[PDB]
Amino acid sequence: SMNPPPPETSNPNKPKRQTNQLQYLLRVVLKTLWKHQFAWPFQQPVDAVKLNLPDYYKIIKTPMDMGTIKKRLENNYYWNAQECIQDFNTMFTNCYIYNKPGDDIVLMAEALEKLFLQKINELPT
Ligand SMILES: Cc1nnc2ccc(N3CCC(C(=O)NCCCN4CCN(c5cccc(Cl)c5)CC4)CC3)nn12
Repeated sequence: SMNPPPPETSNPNKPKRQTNQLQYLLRVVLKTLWKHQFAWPFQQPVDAVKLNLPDYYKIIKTPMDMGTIKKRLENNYYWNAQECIQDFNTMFTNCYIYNKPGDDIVLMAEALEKLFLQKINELPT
């Protein structure tokens, strides 16, 4: 099976704005995660064809990745900083749903999540 289409990253019919918190999420939170040694499996959508994960999209129905998150932040897709935070937590959660405890991939997610939460705890008002 092919992969599914990637999540939406721009919508004409969705209102759009810029916030202080949305800047921190891009300029601080995404940047820091993006440069982490274990960030690479999360920088684009799960390619089940390339990675030979034939059931990935049978089990995961709400895919998300940092690649999408970046695009969404750059095209002003988000209205609320809460929407963006939900996207990160979806990404992490999918990992933990699909994979077993201790698989390499889970350890790489858990390392990034630790860092995510550290940065989210210093989000501005
Ligand atoms: C995204 C995503 N969601 N589910 C999956 C399943 C596989 C998958 N890939 C992409 C990455 C592949 C993988 O696990 N590669 C890891 C390389 C091996 N390293 C081994 C050592 N390592 C590591 C990471 C965290 C803690 C510790 Cl101690 C060592 C870093 C990772 C397996 C195939 N991506 N994925």
